[PDB]
Amino acid sequence: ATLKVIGVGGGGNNAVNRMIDHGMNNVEFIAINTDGQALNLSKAESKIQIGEKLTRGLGAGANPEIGKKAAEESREQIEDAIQGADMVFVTSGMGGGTGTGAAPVVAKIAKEMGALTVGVVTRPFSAEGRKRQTQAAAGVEAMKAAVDTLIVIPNDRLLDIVDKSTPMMEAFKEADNVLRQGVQGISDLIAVSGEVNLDFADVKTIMSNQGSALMGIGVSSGENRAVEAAKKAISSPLLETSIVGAQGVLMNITGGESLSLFEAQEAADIVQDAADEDVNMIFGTVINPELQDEIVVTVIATGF
Ligand SMILES: Nc1nc2c(ncn2[C@@H]2O[C@H](COP(=O)(O)OP(=O)(O)O)[C@@H](O)[C@H]2O)c(=O)[nH]1
Repeated sequence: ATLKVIGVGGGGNNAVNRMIDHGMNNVEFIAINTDGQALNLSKAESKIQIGEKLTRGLGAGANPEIGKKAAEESREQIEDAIQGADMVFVTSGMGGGTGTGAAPVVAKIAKEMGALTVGVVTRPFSAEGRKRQTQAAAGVEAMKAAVDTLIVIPNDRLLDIVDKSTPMMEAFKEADNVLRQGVQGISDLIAVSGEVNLDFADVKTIMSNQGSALMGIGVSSGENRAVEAAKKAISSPLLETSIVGAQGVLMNITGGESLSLFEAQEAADIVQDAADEDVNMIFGTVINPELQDEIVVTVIATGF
């Protein structure tokens, strides 16, 4: 499948730059912004400046109606950049003028172009104020109506994973990992024919028109490795939507030749027990002999 990651506005384009710097192989990046200064510095191969008639090449100055109109007026350019995608991840920080208004338009276009469309967006820090939060909430609601599945990261959760000295840019990279892991997990599932295979049609069944989503990867080794990996896959502190209530799950377990039936069952039970629900299990298994003693559990959960 052709996977694309589209960053919309400042924070979304930040995430695209950091992900390209980190390294990401078979994924096309697209950078969309009103802010031409920031776009000029993007590392993405595909860049779309939107709304230059509206903003004269600046940002949207905290007005989401300008981000929205900018995206609508560049619809054809956005279609052309998306065309061919089977799956699109639209990432954006909600609460500003460009992302809040343009990201739901971009997502709507991607879904109308036939792409499985996942939004990964932030809510602003409480320190940014109540009206930024209210503006962001309208963006989140518009995003939810425009995507297949939505992952919301409240930026306040970053305050739960730092100490008093953690550089702000290091905290931002942690939030990127939510998107990177989801993209990488799907990429890796598509690329290999598993002993019990999952492919893009399984991703579509779990993610299409399902609302809120969780995506996680956990890795462990040694004793209780499978349970530990499964718990890590479902336990991110940054997510608005936890695993509790999932009624839809794609789960893949990858290990070396030692991967046991028993421990795969243990892993499957961890997900359903934390789900506290009757959940939609599509379960896959991959034997990767180069893994030795490590196990990797990938989880996509929906149905909330
Ligand atoms: N986690 C994270 N949040 C960001 C980042 N940049 C901006 N934000 C958040 O995104 C919101 C909108 O900022 P920005 O994307 O620059 O606005 P826009 O360009 O007008 O869409 C801000 O109010 C912050 O809450 C980033 O790199 N990481």
